[PDB]
Amino acid sequence: LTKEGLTAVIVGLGWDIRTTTGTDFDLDASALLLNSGGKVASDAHFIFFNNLKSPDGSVEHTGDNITGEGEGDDEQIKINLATVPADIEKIVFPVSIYDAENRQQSFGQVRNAFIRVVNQAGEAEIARYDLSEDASTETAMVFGELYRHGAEWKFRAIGQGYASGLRGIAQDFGVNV
Ligand SMILES: [Ca+2]
Ligand SMILES: [Ca+2]
Repeated sequence: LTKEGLTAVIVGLGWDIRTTTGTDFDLDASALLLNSGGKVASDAHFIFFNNLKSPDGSVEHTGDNITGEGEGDDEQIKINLATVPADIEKIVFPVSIYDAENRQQSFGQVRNAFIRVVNQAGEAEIARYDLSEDASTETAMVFGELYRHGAEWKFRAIGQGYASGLRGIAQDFGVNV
């Protein structure tokens, strides 16, 4: 009498604190909630360090970690798919290094950098990306997206790099930034 949908998910980003002297590694997890035209539903549907919750309340970022201090996921974005508004069709997950050009930083310099998505109904890992190893030369990437498939939600890994940083990503998806 049990049937069948992803309903609550957590995206987790972690990395290790820089051991050499120099500016810290400040990685950032973001989310963009898109409409059926692939555009952010409003500028406040870009969830990041300066906007930690969606207006609808379905997507919340737990807070900005600017060094990597702490084990496991250093930043998390919690998504309650049940309460995502109907107008939202996809939620895309960028990962970036803050101020990477000025700091001359890339994922390959950072130790044990990973991003993952966990199905909270049972803590099963859905997908992981090894940023240190597989996005070595990158400073910003789209990890993946949750998307509607009929009445349910699925995840799709994307793994696409962007040379123009988090701002460039935000621009492509129609954020006024
Ligand atoms: Ca951060
Ligand atoms: Ca850490």
